[PDB]
Amino acid sequence: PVIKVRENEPFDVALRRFKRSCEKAGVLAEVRRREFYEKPTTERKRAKASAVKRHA
Amino acid sequence: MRHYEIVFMVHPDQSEQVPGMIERYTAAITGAEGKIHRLEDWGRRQLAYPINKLHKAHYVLMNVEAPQEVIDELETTFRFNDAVIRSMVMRTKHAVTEAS
Amino acid sequence: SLSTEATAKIVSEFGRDANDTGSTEVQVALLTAQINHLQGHFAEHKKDHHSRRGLLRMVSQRRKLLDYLKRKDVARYTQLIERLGLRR
Amino acid sequence: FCRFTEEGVQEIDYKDIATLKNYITESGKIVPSRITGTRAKYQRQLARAIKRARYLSLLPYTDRH
Amino acid sequence: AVVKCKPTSPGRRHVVKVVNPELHKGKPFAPLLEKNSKSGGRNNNGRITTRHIGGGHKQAYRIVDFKRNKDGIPAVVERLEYDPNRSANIALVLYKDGERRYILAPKGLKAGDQIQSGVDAAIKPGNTLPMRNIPVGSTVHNVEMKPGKGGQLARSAGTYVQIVARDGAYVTLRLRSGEMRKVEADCRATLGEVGNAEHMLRVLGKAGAARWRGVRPTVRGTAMNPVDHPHGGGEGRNFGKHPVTPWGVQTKGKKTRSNKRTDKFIVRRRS
Amino acid sequence: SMQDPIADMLTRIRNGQAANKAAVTMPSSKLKVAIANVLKEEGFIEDFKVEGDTKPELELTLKYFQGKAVVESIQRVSRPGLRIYKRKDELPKVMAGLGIAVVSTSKGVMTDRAARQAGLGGEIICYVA
RNA sequence: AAGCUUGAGUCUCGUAGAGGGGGGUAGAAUUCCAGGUGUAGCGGUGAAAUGCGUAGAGAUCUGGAGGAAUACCGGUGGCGAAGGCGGCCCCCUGGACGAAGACUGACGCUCAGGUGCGAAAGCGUGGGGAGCAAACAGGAUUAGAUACCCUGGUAGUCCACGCCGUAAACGAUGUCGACUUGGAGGUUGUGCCCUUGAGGCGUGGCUUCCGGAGCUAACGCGUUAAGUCGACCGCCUGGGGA
Ligand SMILES: [Mg+2]
Ligand SMILES: [Mg+2]
Ligand SMILES: [Mg+2]
Ligand SMILES: [Mg+2]
Ligand SMILES: [Mg+2]
Ligand SMILES: [Mg+2]
Ligand SMILES: [Mg+2]
Ligand SMILES: [Mg+2]
Ligand SMILES: [Mg+2]
Ligand SMILES: [Mg+2]
Ligand SMILES: [Mg+2]
Ligand SMILES: [Mg+2]
Ligand SMILES: [Mg+2]
Ligand SMILES: [Mg+2]
Ligand SMILES: [Mg+2]
Repeated sequence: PVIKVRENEPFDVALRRFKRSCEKAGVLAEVRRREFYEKPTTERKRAKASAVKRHA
Repeated sequence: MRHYEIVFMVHPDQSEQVPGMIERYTAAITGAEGKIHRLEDWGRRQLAYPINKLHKAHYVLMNVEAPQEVIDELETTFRFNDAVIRSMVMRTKHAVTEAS
Repeated sequence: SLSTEATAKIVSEFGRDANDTGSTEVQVALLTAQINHLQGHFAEHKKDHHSRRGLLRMVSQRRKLLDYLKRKDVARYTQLIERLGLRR
Repeated sequence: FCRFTEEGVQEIDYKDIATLKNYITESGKIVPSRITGTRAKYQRQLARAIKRARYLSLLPYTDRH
Repeated sequence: AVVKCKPTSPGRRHVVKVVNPELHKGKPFAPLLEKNSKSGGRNNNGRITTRHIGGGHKQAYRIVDFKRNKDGIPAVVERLEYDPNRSANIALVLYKDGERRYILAPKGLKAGDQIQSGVDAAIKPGNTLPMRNIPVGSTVHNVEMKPGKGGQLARSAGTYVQIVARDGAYVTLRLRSGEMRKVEADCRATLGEVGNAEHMLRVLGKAGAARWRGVRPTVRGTAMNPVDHPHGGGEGRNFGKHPVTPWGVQTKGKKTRSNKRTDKFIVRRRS
Repeated sequence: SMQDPIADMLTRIRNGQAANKAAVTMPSSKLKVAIANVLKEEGFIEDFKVEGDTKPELELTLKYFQGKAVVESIQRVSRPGLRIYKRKDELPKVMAGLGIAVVSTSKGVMTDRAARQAGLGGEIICYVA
């Protein structure tokens, strides 16, 4: 998320925008996922669990 | 004789040399009595990411209906010729004639 | 795989007065031709297992058809194998 | 809401840059069918087109490189 | 291909026959054949120079063409033949004007293959061309070090050399050992691998086969007497001495490259 | 495979009885038709009708007397896996007479009781109550 | 002996597909090699130490070299007999499914033995080797720590042609064929009616959840049954021993 600062715009606002962009990307989450190797089976199980949760 | 969508990129300095190349290619497909559907040259376009070191590339689009042999020959030529960087050879279906 | 024109030709060769299109003999012939076509592929691509299974199934079907023909009427069965080059 | 269905097209082409850029984010990452409201085959086609563009360097893999 | 023999005799047991049925059975070509006199590891001073050499079947020389000077002419493969001179196979090639030549057999080559030597030659295994026309990346055999000198690199069976860099006058070739070295782009080099990859799968089987090959038996220093070899002597088996040649030079790592000439052209040593 | 048609028909009938269906449609046969006729005679069903030239379809109208199914239990004893043949005196009496057995009798397919009356045995198809 | 189409097939147009096998190639990222800038620490954990680093590491920019896997799309998404299969593109090719129709006429089902396929790990020669990582080493931790944790690190993981033939190979539900109130959907098509607009009529194939009848020891399954029948097999007969 390459972010540039506009004229007539505060630093805090820019920071907030950057944060939003990051959130949109889901980079941190991806990193977390990749931090340790996941077995395919485990991933599948997780997905299934998520699907189950979705149903309410 | 099968439908073949081919879009290829050429070296920025080799844009002057490609009209001849285009004609050669045309001749090649005419040799095996294949069909040429459309040709669109997008010209020197700034790449989204630079390949090797070049930032601008000469884009050429071409739609063909030809036997396998000439396609293979084309591929070989591409592999050999460093002026044309890479090509996207593709299978298509029915008469595709219109660009843009 | 197998050309439409080729199939038509096969039908013309085998089926009675060309009006028939789903004849048993015709089907057998079609199966045989495709096997022959695919034999080279098999020789080349030795580990292609899914594809192999398909032709095995086809082969089985062909065999079944042949068996059906055999007890139904022998002579026509024999004739079919003669032009085909099928062993038994 | 699927735009492709509304349009009534056979194939989504990699030629049209303006349509494809609407379906990816700024960083160079594809937007899901669940957010956009797209049909699945159409989504797949779109993805393929995007990939083709990336290969041709029409639309980037990553925005920082 | 590779034939595991049925172990009838204890000799025939492990013998793995490398069998190429594509090879021509009978007489090799006459004018391209010459005398190969066996020396038995002895030099001008008649002394054994290189141990464990000599004997076996009488060998005849093949004038295999490594220079390839007939540019712009297509060459069609007449018939592939056996070579006792080298580990690699040889192909007799018919020329369009009218010439036979012995060339080193490429991997993707049988009987009746059209190849070309020179600059204008296209991409095909067996074609010989200067490296300044070659695309960098591919696998190459029968490689010259100097322009017009003669092919010296990758002439053993199954071998190949990948191209890694293009820097104008020089081109870096990553050798079979892994040692990257810069060669001039003007030198001739034949595209593809050598046409006997399975040669390494061969097992000689018995001492007899070794003898036929032309290799005399090899006595271990540790067996020899302390006069004969540094590793000599000892009541029973004793070795308490660092492994060395018959001449007392360490033979477990002691590097001996001191060429100092072509060392500038060497990019990176092997792993 | 479509191995037993009669059994299939019986199953369909049972299903109809369970799910309170007014009319059950099924592929038809001559023996099947005869069986249906026999059933009608016995009083289990309203009316049967076969319709179809190339693909014959037997339609069966079922009774549900006093808010409950008339055909309570309907099961084959003779089967494609195991055929049961019975002698004249060996013929069963299903649920002490209050209930019947479909028998393939050589003088026309009928009830076990009827067969007994005649003096003839055969294959005991189904047990109907 | 003679026949039929609905079963089972084949032909016409299509339908999507991580269905295979073979060949190319793309990107990022890690590792390493080389160089440039740079200086006091880096790396790791619960905290530390081993490690790496005053030889200049980490950091970081450029140039490469490679090996492998394909982020995002991606979804109880899809396809396959299963095992499984996800970058992209070509070649070869299997199958499925459907729509109108045409034709063959039971060609059907299952399968003892038999044959083929069969994750992983392993084994075999030959390759290839970036990461990861059994074993292995050191550090910790610990009463002890042959572990969990860290730093490392060989086989292996990757290909080539073979062997192996086992998995909780699991829908823990044999395979096929038939029938029985439903819904919410999703997925994949397709044909009419003025599509008068994304849509409407219904109406066929495919998969997911809830659940009626029913069933069961209940849990639950539930038109993809574990329901109502039929065929056919396969297997069980207390646990341990095994
Ligand atoms: Mg020696
Ligand atoms: Mg020795
Ligand atoms: Mg001695
Ligand atoms: Mg001495
Ligand atoms: Mg001793
Ligand atoms: Mg000692
Ligand atoms: Mg007929
Ligand atoms: Mg394995
Ligand atoms: Mg191995
Ligand atoms: Mg560890
Ligand atoms: Mg330890
Ligand atoms: Mg087992
Ligand atoms: Mg499994
Ligand atoms: Mg089991
Ligand atoms: Mg439920």
